[PDB]
Amino acid sequence: TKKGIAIGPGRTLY
Amino acid sequence: SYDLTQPPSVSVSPGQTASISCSGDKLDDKYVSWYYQRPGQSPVLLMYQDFKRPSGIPERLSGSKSGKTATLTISGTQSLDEGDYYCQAWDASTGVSGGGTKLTVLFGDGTRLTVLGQPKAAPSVTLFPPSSEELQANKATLVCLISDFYPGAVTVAWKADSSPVKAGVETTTPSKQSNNKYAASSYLSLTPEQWKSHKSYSCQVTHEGSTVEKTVAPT
Amino acid sequence: EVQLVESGGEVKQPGQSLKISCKSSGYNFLDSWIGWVRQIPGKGLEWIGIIYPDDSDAHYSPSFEGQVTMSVDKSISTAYLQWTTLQASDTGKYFCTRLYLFEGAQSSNAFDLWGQGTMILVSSGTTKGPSVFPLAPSSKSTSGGTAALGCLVKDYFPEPVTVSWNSGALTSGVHTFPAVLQSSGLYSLSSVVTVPSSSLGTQTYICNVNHKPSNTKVDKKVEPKS
Repeated sequence: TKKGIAIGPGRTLY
Repeated sequence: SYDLTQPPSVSVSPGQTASISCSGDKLDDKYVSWYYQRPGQSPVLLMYQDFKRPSGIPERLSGSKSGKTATLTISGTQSLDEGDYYCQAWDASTGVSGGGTKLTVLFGDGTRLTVLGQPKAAPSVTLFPPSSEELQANKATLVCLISDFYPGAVTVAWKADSSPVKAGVETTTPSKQSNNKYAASSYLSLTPEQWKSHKSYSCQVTHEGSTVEKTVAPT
Repeated sequence: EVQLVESGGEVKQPGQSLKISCKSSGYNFLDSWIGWVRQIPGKGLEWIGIIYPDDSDAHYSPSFEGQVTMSVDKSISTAYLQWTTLQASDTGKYFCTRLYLFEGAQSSNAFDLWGQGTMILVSSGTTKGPSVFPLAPSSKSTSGGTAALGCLVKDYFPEPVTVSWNSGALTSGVHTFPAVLQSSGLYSLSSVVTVPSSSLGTQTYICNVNHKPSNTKVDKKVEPKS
């Protein structure tokens, strides 16, 4: 979603 | 959570390439972003996802990462490149008792970039003793004026007689003068009694490892 | 245009409440996280927290949690940071920023938009005009030909003060330094003039200091010692 936050490769929240 | 370590300072000659490091325990698997900030201004995004430049950022600026270290590289450096550079990353973890993932934005302590655009110039130091007016007001302030130096960075040490004195000392960050060189000021607050009881007070300035000092004593 | 505009700077007393704002425009306010960062003058960037406007989901820095509260008013595209009780340690420039989600080959985020910052000074100091003391002429160029003289502008609050010489008639060779903040909570600065030593016995030097907050205006003649 648009709320997504990608911390690093293969690791995204929301 | 993990700390992001950056060199507090990086110096470079105009036209040459400057590299700024950023180290952190989880950086090897965490995307790093970089920001630029000119004194008194707001930060500006320079790089994200380790190596991606947002629109408008020049190709001479590149970002990379090896192991737990991210690096911002500025080629063809120019005087205007001076300022602070901050790296940034994230941390994510879920509390032992639940509550969903908790996010943390991490910032490096920043790196001040200096671009050596002119010859090194030693500082001139002028030390002013307390004015008769201030003394008659039961106060005393020694003023150490530092000028005409380059690069713009110095450290100041005060001495009461021969002993170091750190209490009551305040120093400004070097400001550019009309002639493009730098100036700085340092103050030592004392009581009239202290001023009168010591044989002298000194202001010793260190610029690029070399010292210049001035001494004053009660009239 | 796409931007974040923050509320005006303020001087507050410890113990007082405070709420600062950040008005967003130029993009869909509800869909991008808003971050808050503090920067103490001369120091680095410190993360405060992030909040998602659409649902107010929030993540705080342990350093600021329970000390400040993030909120948003969706109807007016505004994000706020509020304190119930201020402390001197809350002093600093507060920035709001937008976390952009770059939808490229691989997704990633970065704070691409930043507000101009809101300077918050928490001090118990009262508005006070400075005392102006002369800094009598002292050799500068190894007793060769130039001398340095100036004015010490001591103990004022808050910033700033303006310094002129000879009512604005003298501008060449003048340098007014940034102020220092002493342990007393009051500021001090100096303005120095580099002049020919041969003028010390003919030319007049008067520094005009103006501190608008206290309605303080002072003219100080700077003469050679003795």
